[PDB]
Amino acid sequence: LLDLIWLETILPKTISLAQMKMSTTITSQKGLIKLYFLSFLITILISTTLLNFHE
Amino acid sequence: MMTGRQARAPLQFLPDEARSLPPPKLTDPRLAYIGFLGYCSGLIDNAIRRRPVLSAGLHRQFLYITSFVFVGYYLLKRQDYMYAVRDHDMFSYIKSHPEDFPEKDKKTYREVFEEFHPVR
Amino acid sequence: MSLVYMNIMMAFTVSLTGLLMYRSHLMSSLLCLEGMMLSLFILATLMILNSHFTLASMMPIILLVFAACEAALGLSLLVMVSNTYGTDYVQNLNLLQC
Amino acid sequence: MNPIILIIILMTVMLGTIIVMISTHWLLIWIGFEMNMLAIIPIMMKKHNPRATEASTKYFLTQSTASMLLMMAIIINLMFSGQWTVMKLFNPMASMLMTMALAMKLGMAPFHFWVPEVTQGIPLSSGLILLTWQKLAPMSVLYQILPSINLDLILTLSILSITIGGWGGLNQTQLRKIMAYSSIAHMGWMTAVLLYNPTMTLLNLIIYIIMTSTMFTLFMANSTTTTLSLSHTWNKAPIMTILVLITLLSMGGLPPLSGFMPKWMIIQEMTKNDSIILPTLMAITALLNLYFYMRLTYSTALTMFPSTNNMKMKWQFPTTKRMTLLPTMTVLSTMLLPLTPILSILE
Amino acid sequence: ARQWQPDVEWAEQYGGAVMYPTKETAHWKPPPWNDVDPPK
Amino acid sequence: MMTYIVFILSIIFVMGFVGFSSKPSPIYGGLGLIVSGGVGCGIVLNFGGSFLGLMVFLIYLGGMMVVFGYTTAMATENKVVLGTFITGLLMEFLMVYYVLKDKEVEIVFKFNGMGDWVIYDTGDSGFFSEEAMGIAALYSYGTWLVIVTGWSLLIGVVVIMEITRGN
Amino acid sequence: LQYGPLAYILGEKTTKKMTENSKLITVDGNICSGKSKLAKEVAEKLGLKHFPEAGIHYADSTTGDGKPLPVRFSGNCSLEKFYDDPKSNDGNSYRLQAWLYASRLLQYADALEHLLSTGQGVVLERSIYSDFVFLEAMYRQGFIRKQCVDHYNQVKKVTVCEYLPPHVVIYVDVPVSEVQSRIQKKGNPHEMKITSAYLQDIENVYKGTFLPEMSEKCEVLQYSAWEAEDAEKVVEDIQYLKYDKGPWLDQDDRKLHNLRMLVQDKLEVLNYTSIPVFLPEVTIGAHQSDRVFQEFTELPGRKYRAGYNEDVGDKWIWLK
Amino acid sequence: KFYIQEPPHGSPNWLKVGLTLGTSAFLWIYLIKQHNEDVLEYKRRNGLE
Amino acid sequence: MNLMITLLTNFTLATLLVTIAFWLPQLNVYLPFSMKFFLVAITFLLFDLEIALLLPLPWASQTTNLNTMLTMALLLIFLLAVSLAYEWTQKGLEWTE
Ligand SMILES: CCCCCCCCCCCCCCCCCC(=O)OC[C@H](COP(=O)(O)OCCN)OC(=O)CCCCCCCCCCCCCCCCC
Ligand SMILES: Nc1ncnc2c1ncn2[C@@H]1O[C@H](COP(=O)(O)O)[C@@H](O)[C@H]1O
Repeated sequence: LLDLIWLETILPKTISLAQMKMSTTITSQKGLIKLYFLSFLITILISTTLLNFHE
Repeated sequence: MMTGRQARAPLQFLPDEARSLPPPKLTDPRLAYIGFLGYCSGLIDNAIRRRPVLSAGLHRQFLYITSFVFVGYYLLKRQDYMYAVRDHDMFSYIKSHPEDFPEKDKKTYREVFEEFHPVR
Repeated sequence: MSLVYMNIMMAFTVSLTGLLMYRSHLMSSLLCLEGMMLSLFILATLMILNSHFTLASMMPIILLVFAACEAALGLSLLVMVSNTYGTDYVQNLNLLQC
Repeated sequence: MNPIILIIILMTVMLGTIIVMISTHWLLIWIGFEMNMLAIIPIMMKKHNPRATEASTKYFLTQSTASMLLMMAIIINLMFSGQWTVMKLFNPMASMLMTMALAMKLGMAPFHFWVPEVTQGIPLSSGLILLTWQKLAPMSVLYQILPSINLDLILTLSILSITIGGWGGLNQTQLRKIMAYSSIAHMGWMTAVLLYNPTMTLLNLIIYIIMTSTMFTLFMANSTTTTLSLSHTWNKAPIMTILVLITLLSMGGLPPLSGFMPKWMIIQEMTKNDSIILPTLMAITALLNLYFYMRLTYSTALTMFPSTNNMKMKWQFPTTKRMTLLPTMTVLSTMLLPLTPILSILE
Repeated sequence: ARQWQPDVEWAEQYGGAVMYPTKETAHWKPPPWNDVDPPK
Repeated sequence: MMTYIVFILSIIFVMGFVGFSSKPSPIYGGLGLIVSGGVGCGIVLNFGGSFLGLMVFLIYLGGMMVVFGYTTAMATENKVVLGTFITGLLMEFLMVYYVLKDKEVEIVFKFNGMGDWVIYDTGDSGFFSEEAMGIAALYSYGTWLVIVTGWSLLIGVVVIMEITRGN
Repeated sequence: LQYGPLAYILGEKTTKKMTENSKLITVDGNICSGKSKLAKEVAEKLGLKHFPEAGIHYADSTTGDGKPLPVRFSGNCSLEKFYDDPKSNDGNSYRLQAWLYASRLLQYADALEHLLSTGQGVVLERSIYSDFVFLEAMYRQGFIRKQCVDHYNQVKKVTVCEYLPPHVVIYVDVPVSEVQSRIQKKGNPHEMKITSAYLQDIENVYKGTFLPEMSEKCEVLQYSAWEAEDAEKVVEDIQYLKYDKGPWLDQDDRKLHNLRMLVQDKLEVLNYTSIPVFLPEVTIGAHQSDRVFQEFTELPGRKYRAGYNEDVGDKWIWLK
Repeated sequence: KFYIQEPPHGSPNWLKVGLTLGTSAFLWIYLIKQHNEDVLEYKRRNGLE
Repeated sequence: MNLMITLLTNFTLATLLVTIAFWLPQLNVYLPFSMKFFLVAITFLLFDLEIALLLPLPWASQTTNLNTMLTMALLLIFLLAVSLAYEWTQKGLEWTE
């Protein structure tokens, strides 16, 4: 229960599953130039209006 | 940081004031380590081309050692120059700003009260 | 600042959002890119003529020439893309997702 | 390609970057970037297949967009300063636009989306040029404009590049995308130390260029673009597996290797400025990079994958490829940490 | 009793288009070996 | 109204950019960028840039947009476009209405709402156009600029012949 | 190396040496077509270099001392065991076919290297363009699997695309009955186990797939068994060909420079023969791979690069 | 002989061996000359003779 | 101002004549892509940029730096000629020579 399951579950397994899930979200891009430049526009709008990196 | 220091005379690898400094000895252990890195490069060059590693191309191994020692001697000269410039600027700035660097009154431990924490 | 600079900057941002929001054609993206260049030309020119900054009068020409050379390169890329798929649609350029 | 034309085009790539590095006028900076992009487009279309044309088109669009944003930043600087000196910018809007433009040219996140695609689409030698030589000109411009760089912007770009480049390489089996996400994470490390000490920026740039050139030279020497073709290297050239092992352990920043040298010095410069959370989380995020480096070392050097029968023919032929500076680069990418105080030559 | 070395089953996990195939990235095939696509 | 002529031409300039940037078709986009290039030339001519405006006509419109329309005619032969066009038009005329009713606006920078005749110089240049003399100084003072531009154009010829060959 | 970009810049163009007789000629036919002398006869009338047909030990003939290596180091496959047990469990059939395709790829690289460096034409016997007609003839006989054909087509798809086809393809019409008569007169006890359906499949993929697709990219000459006996008629037909097909016409110094740079780098030639497709007929596991590699290194002249072996009498190694 | 084809590195490239040894000897004599000139300049500038 | 009136008059006359020609007879009841054309258009564009560099020469001859001016003018026309010579010898000017 402890040293094959729960002490295995809370530190290494959940960290590994989290990094796997973040890896699959980052690398699930459809290769479309349109969507990447639309993300760049959203980046510039968040930087100007929402983060005030131009002031 | 020190980029305005070497901007009145740009692109000098070793300026003329660097000649006031003692050069690294040829038995500098850093320079011996760089020569060792040249020898390791010569061994890897024999290994990746499937030559006998210690024996083949002793002229090439010696040019590896020689070229690394040659470049590394001047790199160590510039290194020692830049740390000497760092300390020269530090000491001249402390000497020119005494209000920022006062002499702190050193107290002996008969006056210094430290809190005791028992380990029990 | 002066009132025309607002519109030339707004023209740059309009052509910027046109170039950052593709519809289908690569040619429309290249047209928005050269609209960005045109607005940069006009804005540079109005500054340099207003300031009477004489030597920078040759600057927008250089800005024109390089960028039109850039445009030429873009057209050539488009043509090679159009020599692969029959169209210049940006959705055909998705082989590099994997 | 004609070899003379190749030499003239590579000298023009070098000339564009050198013009960026030596010029005092903003128009000549912009001209150096235009010259560099124009000359590097044929290097990407060297082999004439649709993946190279797609990579060159994506590269053209991102670098042209960055070039227009750069020229708008230059023009706003001319409004608010009446001059063209490559120094600090005299408007925060021009500073933001130039930092965005240089981040797009570097492929720093969230403008990172072209770097794995364009790196995958092109040959290994041209991706070597893209990941090493093409960083040099925008980093030099970032070097000179750092009195006007907004701190929150450059640190947001830095941590976003380190996290996204860490998670991006975990999912990859293609070697060029692994090197591209590794590039994104290392550029995040370079920009994070930039406003604190740009000498450590130059140190991280140089050590990154050495290690990345080593890994691309090993990949070219073994003709490997995938993990699974790199796993055949032990049955063909067992020294190359040792070299990719030590170089990948160095790129993970494991001491006593040379790639431990930048990040340590970067932490050494970020804690002097009382930033403790940020280099901590940066170093913990770099364990993602080390994880997929370790994946490649397991598949290549630390285990023996199954080979094919036709490999026995390749045992009869030696590597005639010019593995230019590969032993020197392998030694410098691994054994340089005892010479860590040499970094002062970059001051 | 000799040392375990990776089998075909171990090695096939490193030959996919991605490392962790999800529902979205399941139609992805690996790229060609010489990186040349047919001209269609 | 005539004291605002550079402003009116700049309004027509932004309207043309909203025209082609909404991207109806690359041929109508080419037409919108042509009309925009003409009115931007008119702006440049009204700040006294005769040679630079004629470079917009000769080189941008007569040289480059000709090649754009040519390549478009060789390659080619909505609701999003119309909504995007009316969106950009309403944003631009709200800018006009604000900066005319207030004589000041601040989108990102502060902008005066007076006629842009006010900023001009009140003297003369004698027997030369200053803009013509600064462009003429490309051969006397702009030696390095001539070198890097001509080398980039020669490399541009070589690069186009490399990538369009397919071999 | 000897040839590179520098030698191309310093004047060495291959169209200076590309004369009218610089022709790559491939002679084709069934298993006992008797083409093997015909090829040699053509190579002694047109003055061309004859390459014999690449077997299992062609790479052995080009490397080392030129002598054939033991079969565990080259091939790991047997033609005679293919003739004995074609449907065998160990996968000898496709392993033999894949090794022979790699051998013919190496031979075609050698032939193009000789042609592009010397300007002398080469007569080959069953190049890489005709290797597949055995593959399908095995697959139609149930000798190999569909997965083996898929592996072969992947390797061929990424290797044969890099080369130019031959100028002349000579084919020898010999029927299956005459093939079997010459097999029974040959006396090889393994080769007399070839079925009729396998020879008929070889002839069918010759006449229905190979010769139609080579009729567009080059010039196919096709002779029967008796009119191929006169070499003078064949050489007369070759010397009066009007070469107007195939990609040899649009070969300048740059394309042929790139081709010569390819065909002199033999690991780059043989790169995609070992693609990581884990097919059970060609996959060697790590213990056998390690053991056979370390036994290969202990062969004489094989431990180091060729000029660096003291055991075969290489001198001045400390200055090399 | 042993080999069926003459290897590229069967005989030593005597031009390249000569250039190698000459360049290495030149770098050593230039390094020792530089070091002696540097210690002499150090002793002259700091007055230790 | 007179120029704007003249342009408006020419445009008005042209639009009036086109409107007549499209609506006076209304009273009665009654390609594969060619790489060669793209290459000649791009060669036009590149040489047109080189011409744009050459256009301030009648003003540039008025300088007091005439050795430098003459050197750079001859160098620009020479680089236009080298562009033409490279276009010639690499078969770029072929089948529309
Ligand atoms: C303050 C800093 C200022 C700047 C300092 C200096 C920065 C240096 C940046 C290095 C970037 C090097 C990029 C590579 C060289 C450029 C041209 C090129 O790619 O040549 C490689 C060439 C191409 O071969 P190719 O025929 O195209 O291959 C296809 C298959 N036949 O041939 C090959 O592919 C042969 C294979 C080996 C090639 C290895 C090349 C290594 C070069 C980098 C050395 C390490 C970096 C320099 C030292 C540190 C400097 C920071
Ligand atoms: N799949 C195959 N089956 C039989 N023979 C083959 C095969 N592939 C190549 N060959 C060769 O073709 C030869 C028959 O032609 P020949 O050289 O005229 O006897 C055999 O001796 C083999 O060397």
